[PDB]
Amino acid sequence: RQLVESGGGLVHTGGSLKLSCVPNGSIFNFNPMGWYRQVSGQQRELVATLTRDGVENYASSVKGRFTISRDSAKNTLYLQMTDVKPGDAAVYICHANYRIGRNDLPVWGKGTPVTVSA
Amino acid sequence: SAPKDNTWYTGAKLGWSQYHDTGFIPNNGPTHENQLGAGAFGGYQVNPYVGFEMGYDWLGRMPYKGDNINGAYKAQGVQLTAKLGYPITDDLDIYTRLGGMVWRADTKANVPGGASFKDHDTGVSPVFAGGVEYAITPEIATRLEYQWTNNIGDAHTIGTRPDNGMLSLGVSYRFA
Repeated sequence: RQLVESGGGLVHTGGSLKLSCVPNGSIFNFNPMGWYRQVSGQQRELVATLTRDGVENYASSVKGRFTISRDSAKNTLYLQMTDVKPGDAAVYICHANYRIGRNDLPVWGKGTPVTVSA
Repeated sequence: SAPKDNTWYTGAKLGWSQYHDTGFIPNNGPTHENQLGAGAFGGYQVNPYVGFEMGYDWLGRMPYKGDNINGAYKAQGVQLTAKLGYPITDDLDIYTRLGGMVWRADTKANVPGGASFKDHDTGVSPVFAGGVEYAITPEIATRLEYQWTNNIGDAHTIGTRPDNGMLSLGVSYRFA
């Protein structure tokens, strides 16, 4: 019950969506935060990440279509998806890494389903 | 009242240990900063003013409680110090101890229902102490002292480099 996600469901091809994830305690406890996606039994694909200093990184499969952001006053991380392809349907999962000296300690959410119509 | 010239002594101590500059994990619960510390020590007294002593210290385990992240830190070490004493009375000494500690510090953290790690590091830190010592008998003396130890850790490895203060009562036997 550490990362809590909301906001998936059906989208049409070429459409748009906003996912949100609120963490137990504070954003900035983590570096980076991110989103991953998984299809049932396939690997977790990294989608996007956001550093404590606010630098952003993306997988080549979503670069320029999806965008990663946060709002500290909300304590919320967002994934904005636009130009959705049928290849973007998945369970989308919120990630959060505690960086404790040389040690990395990862946090994962149950994820939220995104489905795509033609 | 300081041990006789060219005499050995051995002792033990119990104390109130408290860590300071305790940054480690962003845990949402309490941290229990006051802990039992303990140690053994032995030394050699050169003259009424100068002695050298070595000891092992257990500095205590500090828990970092929480439901987002929780963990612990503990430290211990071996120290070597010069003891410089002034016979404030003919039965009571006041003293300082100066030297260093080779320390081992251990950390752990876990996310409830999720991942965990353990880590440890070793390094060297300065030791300063001040106290008074009373000779109960020619063979037995008691100490009350405060011991300060600096930077027990490394922020790049275990993720914390706390300081330790320790108030302690000690007892020693003299092989005069």
